Amino acid sequence: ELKKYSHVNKKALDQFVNFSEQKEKLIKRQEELDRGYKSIMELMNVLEL
Amino acid sequence: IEERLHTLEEEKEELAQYQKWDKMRRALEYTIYNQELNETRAKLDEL
Amino acid sequence: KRGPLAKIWLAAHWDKKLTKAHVFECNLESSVESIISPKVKMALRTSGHLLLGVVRIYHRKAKYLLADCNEAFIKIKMAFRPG
Repeated sequence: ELKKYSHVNKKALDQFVNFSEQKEKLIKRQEELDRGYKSIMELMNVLEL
Repeated sequence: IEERLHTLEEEKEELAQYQKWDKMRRALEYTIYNQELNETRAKLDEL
Repeated sequence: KRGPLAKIWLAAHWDKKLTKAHVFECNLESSVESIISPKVKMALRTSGHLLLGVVRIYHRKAKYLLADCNEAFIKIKMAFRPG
């Protein structure tokens, strides 16, 4: 059983938890960024008018 | 990054399995060396 | 100077003192962008200036996000296989 399971990458669990939370955070940033761009385009058209 | 998290999940299950078996090895090793210690006690008393 | 939109003033005129701590969480974009449209006695000049300001702000946030993502990807590539 040892010989079969030699090359395991330790520390994976903390990696998962922390990186999943941080990925969620940045995804939220991305969605906000998209909405902001949309708002900029609309307001710019209004100004043009 | 998404692909890498997926691969991480795979490695997580692998880690769980290795951890369990490693526990098995450590327990078994300690027990058999306990038996060695028992032989130690036994043969020392025999003399 | 004084006002709840002075940051956009600074970003539209000087823009250099604006730090990553300022840009980061001082301003909620979706409210000020709404604020621009109905304010009384808004000069068109000032409107264009404020446009440049808020767009530059958005650009800075985007850059920061890209930098953070690149850093994260460099982070996750570590591993420890003791052999």
